[PDB]
Amino acid sequence: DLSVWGMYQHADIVVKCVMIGLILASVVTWAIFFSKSVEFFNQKRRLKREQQLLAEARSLNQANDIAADFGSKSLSLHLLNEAQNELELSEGSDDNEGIKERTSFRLERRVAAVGRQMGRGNGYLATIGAISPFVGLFGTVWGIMNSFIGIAQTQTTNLAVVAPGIAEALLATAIGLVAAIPAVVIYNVFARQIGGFKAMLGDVAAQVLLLQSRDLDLEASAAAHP
Amino acid sequence: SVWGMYQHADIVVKCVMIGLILASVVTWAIFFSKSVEFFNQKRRLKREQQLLAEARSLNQANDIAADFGSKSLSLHLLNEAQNELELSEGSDDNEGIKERTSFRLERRVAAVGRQMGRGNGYLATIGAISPFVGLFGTVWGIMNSFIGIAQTQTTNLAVVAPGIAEALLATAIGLVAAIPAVVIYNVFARQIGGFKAMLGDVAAQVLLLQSRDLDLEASAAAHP
Amino acid sequence: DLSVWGMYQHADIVVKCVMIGLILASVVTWAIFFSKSVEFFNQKRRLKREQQLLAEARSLNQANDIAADFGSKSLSLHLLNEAQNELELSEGSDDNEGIKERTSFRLERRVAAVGRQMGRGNGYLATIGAISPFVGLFGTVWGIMNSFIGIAQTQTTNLAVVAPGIAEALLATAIGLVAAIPAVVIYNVFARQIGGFKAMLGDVAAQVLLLQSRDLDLEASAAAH
Amino acid sequence: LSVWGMYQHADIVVKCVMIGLILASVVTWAIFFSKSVEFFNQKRRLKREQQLLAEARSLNQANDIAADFGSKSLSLHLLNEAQNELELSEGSDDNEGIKERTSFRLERRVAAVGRQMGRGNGYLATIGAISPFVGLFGTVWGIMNSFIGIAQTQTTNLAVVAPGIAEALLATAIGLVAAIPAVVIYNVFARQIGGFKAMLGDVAAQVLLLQSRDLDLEASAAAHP
Amino acid sequence: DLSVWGMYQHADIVVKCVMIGLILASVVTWAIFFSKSVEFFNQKRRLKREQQLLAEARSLNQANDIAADFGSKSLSLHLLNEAQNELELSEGSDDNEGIKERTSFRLERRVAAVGRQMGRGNGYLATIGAISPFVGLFGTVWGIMNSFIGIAQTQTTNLAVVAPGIAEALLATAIGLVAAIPAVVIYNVFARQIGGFKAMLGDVAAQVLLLQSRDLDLEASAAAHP
Amino acid sequence: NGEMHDINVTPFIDVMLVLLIIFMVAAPLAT
Amino acid sequence: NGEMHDINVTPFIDVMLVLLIIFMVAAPL
Ligand SMILES: CCCCCCCCCCCCCCCCCC(=O)O[C@@H](COC(=O)CCCCCCCCCCCCCCC)COP(=O)(O)OC[C@H](O)CO
Ligand SMILES: CCCCCCCCCCCCCCCCCC(=O)O[C@@H](COC(=O)CCCCCCCCCCCCCCC)COP(=O)(O)OCCN
Ligand SMILES: CCCCCCCCCCCCCCCCCC(=O)O[C@@H](COC(=O)CCCCCCCCCCCCCCC)COP(=O)(O)OCCN
Ligand SMILES: CCCCCCCCCCCCCCCCCC(=O)O[C@@H](COC(=O)CCCCCCCCCCCCCCC)COP(=O)(O)OCCN
Repeated sequence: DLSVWGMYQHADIVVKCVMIGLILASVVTWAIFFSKSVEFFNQKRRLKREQQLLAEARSLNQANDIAADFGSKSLSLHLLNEAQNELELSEGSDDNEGIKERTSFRLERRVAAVGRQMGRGNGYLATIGAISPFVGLFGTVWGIMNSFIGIAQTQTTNLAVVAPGIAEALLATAIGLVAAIPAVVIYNVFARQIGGFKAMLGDVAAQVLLLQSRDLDLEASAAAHP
Repeated sequence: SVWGMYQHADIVVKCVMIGLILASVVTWAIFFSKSVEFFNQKRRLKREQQLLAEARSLNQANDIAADFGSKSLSLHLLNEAQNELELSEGSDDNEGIKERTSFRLERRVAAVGRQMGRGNGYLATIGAISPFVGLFGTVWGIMNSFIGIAQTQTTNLAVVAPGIAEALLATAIGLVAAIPAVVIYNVFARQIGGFKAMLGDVAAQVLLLQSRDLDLEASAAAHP
Repeated sequence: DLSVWGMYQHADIVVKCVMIGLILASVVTWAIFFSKSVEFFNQKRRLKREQQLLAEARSLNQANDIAADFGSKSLSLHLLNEAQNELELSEGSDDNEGIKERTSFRLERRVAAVGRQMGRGNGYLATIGAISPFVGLFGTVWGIMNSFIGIAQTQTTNLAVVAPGIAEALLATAIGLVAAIPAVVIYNVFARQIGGFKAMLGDVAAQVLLLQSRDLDLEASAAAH
Repeated sequence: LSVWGMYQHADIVVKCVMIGLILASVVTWAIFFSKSVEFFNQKRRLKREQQLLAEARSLNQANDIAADFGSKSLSLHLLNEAQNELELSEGSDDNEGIKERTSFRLERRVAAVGRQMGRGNGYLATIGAISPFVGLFGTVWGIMNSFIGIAQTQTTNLAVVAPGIAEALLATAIGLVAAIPAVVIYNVFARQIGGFKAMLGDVAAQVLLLQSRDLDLEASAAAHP
Repeated sequence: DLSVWGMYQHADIVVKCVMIGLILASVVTWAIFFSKSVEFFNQKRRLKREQQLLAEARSLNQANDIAADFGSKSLSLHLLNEAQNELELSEGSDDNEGIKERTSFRLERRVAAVGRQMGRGNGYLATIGAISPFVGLFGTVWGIMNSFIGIAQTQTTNLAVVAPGIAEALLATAIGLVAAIPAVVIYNVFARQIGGFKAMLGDVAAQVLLLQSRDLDLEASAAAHP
Repeated sequence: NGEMHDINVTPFIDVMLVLLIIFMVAAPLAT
Repeated sequence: NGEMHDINVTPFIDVMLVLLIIFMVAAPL
């Protein structure tokens, strides 16, 4: 034979389907990578700028005055709106402990939802990077099984007749490893990025929570004591 | 032919290939059944959640979800909140009411998760023990081959090739039966987790509505 | 060679001892299974009956009157007695929140302890299912190595006196896998059954807790107003 | 020749693999013996202490019971932490604060004792999980040296492959001998540490219940003559 | 053939690049190990002497007068400063429970952030220890496959004309495992050490929380009940 | 539920190479 | 930060599987 560009041609039926299935796996891996990488870089840059602007907040009104201009798909604006909307709905309630508990609960749900939406896509990468070595192994086990069939039937010697069979059988697992290397590299990259992003988001949410709690306490005190 | 060597194997490779083909058939039956059920339940719950996100009180929420059927998980959750609010009548510790309600709702969400994960036991066990039953098939095949090489002392290693063919066929069947089990199991684990979090969000919505109503009503009744 | 018995006899010394060790491991796994399955089955049936009988108790006193005849080894009687013993020890207190904290704490203690005592036994199944292929395979490597060192003599001949001596190492491997498959099947069956049972127990514990909490709050509010 | 003569004429890298794995085995067995004696003694003391404190009924009575449990008594460090907090918070009239701080310290210290018990388990886990790959490195070196051998000459007999096969068998045989007991022992010790941490948590829970009950009762009696 | 080092330059392009990639991965692993190991040792030592010094503080003011000289990068001084910062930002409140809730929230955020700032290169270590055996096996399979393609194109039924190719292949595999195993043991070592140090930080933060709670409750019980 | 759900590679690699060593020492027998 | 892959998985049975085809017909020829 000559190379993979010629060996894939006359390989087999089931070995050829294994090779095509693994090529499709690799293509979907690189598509996932490109899309998620550009979106992650965009979102993380935006949120890091917004947190650096919010770090100079001393009250929830001042934080809304800062973040009045953060576009419309800014996670920071969504969290500040959860806090403000809870304060709006509970207008008429005199249980500031209740207000704080409700807002903590809403922000917990919202940060979890953003985490899951960011992570959506990594199941493909995990399962590909985990099982493509085994699909390659099945391709080579079938190739070698057919090699032994060919040796048994019309009995022959001189491995110069079986060499193309073993070449075809190994090519399957070579494509397997080629398709399961970038899946694991990309999966680890994105696990680290998602972790860092969920942590930064939790920091912004905790900032909102501290601002609201501190404001409620100081208001109740300065209104009841004097 | 691949089908002509299934009978060639003597006993304990044939009764390993039958076992693994049955395991694969059961795997795919489980997959089709559970996947249709998950799609249906997730569609219904998503419709009901985005239908309830426009409710401002538990009264309006029971008005909305008054007709969600009977297998409606959102209806189960709303009725557990209202059942607690009804059993605790004559009480005055609204924090106690909220505590018990959240307790029951969390128990209920976990119960629905566990009731959905029913069969993933088979998927896990098969995905773990199928490569080993295949490999035991192949080791037994090669052992039987080397035993047959000694009775007739056929010193040529060109005629015992079908024995190794059968051994490797048992291993390939082991992998065919073992890989879809692991893939499908991971998919179902992940899909159950996602649906469980969406259900937790509907539960959280019920909890927020109940707490808000309780505090608003108590404050209004205390300060006329 | 021979089929099975002469195969074991020809297993020289270390292959023979490893095959014996693995047969005894398989026997102990099947003993664990056949002796834990009836215990699990009886306990789960009993607890499911008790829980269904108690789901119609609207106050802790009615729950006690119902579960008064459940025997001495009834888990639901143990839980209801945790609740009642706490309500008896705190006699003279006036902190319903404190009583609820203490009772919930004791009840989670009891439920975790019952879970541990149910699971007691799965360690042996996990260990065997996780090391049995390796013991069979060490027997295999030693058998092949000893056959190799036995033919390490000149042996300028082609009569295949290696076939019997090399078709017993593989036998130790096959016995290793026969001892490793049912260990994992049974470990998974028992892990699922223990999870299910512990969830049922948690259901009964939560029912006890809610009953006690309602009665505390209702008593307090009725006495205050 | 025998297995010793097999080891004597193996490659340098294969001898270093085998030395590393035998020393890993020796450290596994030293760990097993030391940790086994310490677990037996610790769990014996603790079980006796808990079975003594099962009849406490009050924090003062528990202190007078445990006044002489030596000084290594974990069930004495916990009692003295509860008492130390109840004494550092003298003059404070908030009892929920005292209960909260005591519970915080006791969870802290139970976690500390658990982390001290699980000391060496990291090493056992590392060996038991890695050693098959050091064995596989030895095997691959053996096969590669067999092939360099059959390339040096032009023939392929048993004599030119014997060294590579000796290496491939011996290296992975010691791999298995060093990775089977690491897994067995790591599992028995993880199970025993889980059991001991549970026993320690149960004594901690006793201390918490006694303290909290006593605080509530004394406050009720002080507020209602 | 010749030797190990006399048989890594005569391999094909794919196998040579595989072996060079694995050697660079092993070098990166060892540099990471040495740097982070001296860092962890230093940090653990400084924190231990700080915790010893503080374990004899009865008031938050006394703890802050002990830690008035721990330096600038002192994690303990950061935690005491966060406690004092919440307590002086909420000046005017009367919700001691609010102050303690905000303080505990902030200190646990800070502890977790230090943990994640310590686990920095472990992504490199895990990726290397997970993909290096695969790069070794891609090398060996490409080597054996090229060898058989050559044997079939040359029509030489011997084995001495094919053994060196298999030698170099299996060499690439052994180097794959050499680059994999140390990375994995060091990743486990660093995960354990990071868990231990995070428990030590948790204990210092718990000390701060207890000092603050006692201070607040004693101040209240003295000023409200003379 | 701590049930075993993923394939293991370690018992599956050490056995399929010992299955090579048997074929590496018994194949030169027929020479 | 994430559920990373730190596993060291090596399904290269395919190699020793091809090594054995070699030695099957290598000596008897
Ligand atoms: C040349 C090679 C020799 C071949 C031999 C191969 C052996 C095959 C594999 C056998 C491994 C079985 C060992 C498994 C160890 C795990 C057991 C375990 O987890 O038990 C711990 C915890 O797990 C449990 O709670 C339940 C385990 C009980 C089951 C033990 C049965 C042992 C019988 C095993 C059969 C093997 C037969 C070997 C014959 C060679 C012990 O806790 P403890 O509280 O009971 O401590 C008591 C203390 O020692 C008192 O002194
Ligand atoms: C040896 C033969 C083995 C072949 C392996 C084929 C496996 C067949 C199983 C096919 C199951 C299809 C999964 C159902 C997908 C629908 C669920 C969904 O929408 O998303 C899932 C994600 O989709 C998957 O998980 C697909 C699994 C990957 C399948 C491809 C891997 C197989 C390896 C290459 C196969 C080519 C070999 C074929 C030649 C014999 C789960 O969500 P998530 O948690 O993972 O992430 C959030 C996404 N919203
Ligand atoms: C070629 C020879 C082969 C030798 C065979 C070796 C087999 C595997 C080697 C196993 C080594 C086990 C490493 C020890 C892990 C224990 C971790 C530990 O105890 O942490 C302490 C110290 O840990 C270390 O510094 C040990 C780190 C050494 C890493 C070794 C890296 C190279 C090992 C790979 C050799 C395998 C090579 C295979 C391929 C050639 C720090 O704790 P502390 O009490 O002092 O304070 C904080 C609480 N933890
Ligand atoms: C280049 C490729 C080949 C690499 C070969 C690597 C060979 C590695 C050999 C094995 C190393 C074994 C390390 C021995 C010390 C392990 C000590 C231990 O087990 O733990 C204690 C370690 O105590 C210490 O203080 C360790 C401090 C670090 C020691 C590092 C030693 C130097 C290792 C450098 C190897 C560099 C090799 C390559 C050089 C180019 C802590 O015990 P504990 O009870 O407090 O906690 C146990 C649970 N974690």
